[PDB]
Amino acid sequence: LYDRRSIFDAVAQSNCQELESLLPFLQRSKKRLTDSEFKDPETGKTCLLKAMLNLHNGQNDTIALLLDVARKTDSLKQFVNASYTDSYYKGQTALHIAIERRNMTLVTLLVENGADVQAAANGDFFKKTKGRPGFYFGELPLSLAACTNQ
Amino acid sequence: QQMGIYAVMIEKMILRDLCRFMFVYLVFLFGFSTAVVTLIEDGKYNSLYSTCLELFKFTIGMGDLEFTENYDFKAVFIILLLAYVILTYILLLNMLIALMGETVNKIAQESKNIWKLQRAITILDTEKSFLKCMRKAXXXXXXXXXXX
Repeated sequence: LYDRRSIFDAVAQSNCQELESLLPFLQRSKKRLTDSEFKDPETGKTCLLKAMLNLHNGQNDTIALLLDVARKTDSLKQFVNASYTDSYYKGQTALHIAIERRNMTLVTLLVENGADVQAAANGDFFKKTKGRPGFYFGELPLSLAACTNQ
Repeated sequence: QQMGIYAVMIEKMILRDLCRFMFVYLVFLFGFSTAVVTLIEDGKYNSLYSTCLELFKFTIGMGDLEFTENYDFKAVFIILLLAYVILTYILLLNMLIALMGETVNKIAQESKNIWKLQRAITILDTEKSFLKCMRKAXXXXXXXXXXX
């Protein structure tokens, strides 16, 4: 069995083992990696997104496994494309983060598993400082990738 | 900020520049005024203070030039007054302006520091001098330079 907490901890330390029994779990319960219960109820963060924050050397293969699991249930598209919902990071996707981190490899990977390239990150974190701040590029992956000189 | 920085210049200007011009001005005015009192027998321009006040007007812009008739050897009195004006009204007043121009150039960055200091002292005191009433007591600065 797996609750939200269980996976998020596994992800935090790049553990691909504690997620050995993962796929077969939501096969029995037919639960989806995308269920309401597998996201933070106030931000909309998913395990893939936790993984995106918990990088070590711009690397995490909990990602590769996490994606793999989502296709086997074909949560695939809406999984890789889930966005933040809090006023701060609203509309931020994993692809936004990969770029923010200047990580070709993870941009490449996300685009190949079908990240929406037109997804607008539009929360207060992506507009001019309250100061909050900060910082605006606006919104769309291309725009980001240019404004950060990439 | 605009007015406060300006006030610093007035204070800076006053003591050093104004103070320096004042000494020489008192010295010149005193000497010449004494020379004049000796010169005049009668008519109330004899009194040192009275002559001195008449001598001051030259500096104000109200100088009378030949204020008093009742002096002897008249050409000398005029010579005394012309010399006082040349060295003292023109040479000094115009000099004071140039020297003021100097204090101003040197100060301004310094006078911004002084203004900054003055706000700090006023603020620090009110909180201490504000009863040390409940008040804040984390600093961070929003930053964004690349450098990336």
